[PDB]
Amino acid sequence: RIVSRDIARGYERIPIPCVNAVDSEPCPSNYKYVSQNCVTSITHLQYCVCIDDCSSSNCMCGQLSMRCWYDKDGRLLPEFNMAEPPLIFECNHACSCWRNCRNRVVQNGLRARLQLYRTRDMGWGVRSLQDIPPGTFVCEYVGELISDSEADVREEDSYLFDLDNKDGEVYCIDARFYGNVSRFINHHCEPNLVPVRVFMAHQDLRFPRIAFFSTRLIEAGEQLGFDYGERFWDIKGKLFSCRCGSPKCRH
Ligand SMILES: COc1cc2nc(NCCCN(C)C)nc(NC3CCN(Cc4ccccc4)CC3)c2cc1OC
Ligand SMILES: Nc1ncnc2c1ncn2[C@@H]1O[C@H](CSCC[C@H](N)C(=O)O)[C@@H](O)[C@H]1O
Ligand SMILES: [Zn+2]
Ligand SMILES: [Zn+2]
Ligand SMILES: [Zn+2]
Ligand SMILES: [Zn+2]
Ligand SMILES: [Zn+2]
Repeated sequence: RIVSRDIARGYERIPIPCVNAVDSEPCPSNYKYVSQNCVTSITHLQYCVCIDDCSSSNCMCGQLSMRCWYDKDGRLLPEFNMAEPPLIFECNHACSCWRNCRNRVVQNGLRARLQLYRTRDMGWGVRSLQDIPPGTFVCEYVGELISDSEADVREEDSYLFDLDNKDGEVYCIDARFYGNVSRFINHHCEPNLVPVRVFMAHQDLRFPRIAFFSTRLIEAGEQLGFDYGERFWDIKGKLFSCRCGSPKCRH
């Protein structure tokens, strides 16, 4: 029937339609679509000095990533260990390389043709309208960046992605009132998307960015999903059962 032409309202390089042929509930509007994080609650050094397309072994940023994992087409190398994702550091404005060097994928926005859609049982969900090759940057988990003690007083918490730093202090990315398409991605015990911490510029290790990548071929039409984790299923895991229906589910 078609609900909305673009839930992003123009904030994405390509629109993101909403379709509901499951019931009569209208597309959501009780939140605000942002494409970049909203921050509610030293030295900017960490650059490279390349003169190439950052395709060499002398790229500091690439080295800070262990190695530049992006191939000529912005995808991860088969070498990438989707099991335990390495922190990725991309080129910024402190670097000497041009705005279009190999080491720049997440900073170039969304490229996938996505679409919000009503699920028969999970409420709202996200899916691809085109084949997405594995190890492809899909979308970032944008939202309001709140503190540890700020989330401790927010009733709704079904849109909280933690940013755990083993240094006592923890932060979160709240997507309830503000966020992007990622706030609709459902949980799956056998995830096709994997969160990868990424650093661009003006952020310390406490505040990385969450960039989702495809962990295998996500065939056109498939429903996107990532592993919410221990944290979530501990507080919600007792309000409902995991309606994933996957032959290996665990909640
Ligand atoms: C990874 O997905 C979740 C992450 C969460 N992270 C925090 N971080 C803050 C914890 C405490 N401070 C120190 C940060 N709190 C949560 N729930 C909170 C549990 C306590 N409630 C108390 C409360 C409930 C209702 C009304 C008023 C207060 C607020 C939400 C979370 C719930 C999640 O799944 C849902
Ligand atoms: N695999 C899964 N099984 C059961 N519920 C899920 C789920 N993935 C997501 N959800 C549901 O969605 C919330 C996560 S936020 C994702 C948005 C949600 N489906 C919506 O329609 O607003 C949780 O509160 C949970 O009830
Ligand atoms: Zn600067
Ligand atoms: Zn470089
Ligand atoms: Zn660089
Ligand atoms: Zn570069
Ligand atoms: Zn499951």
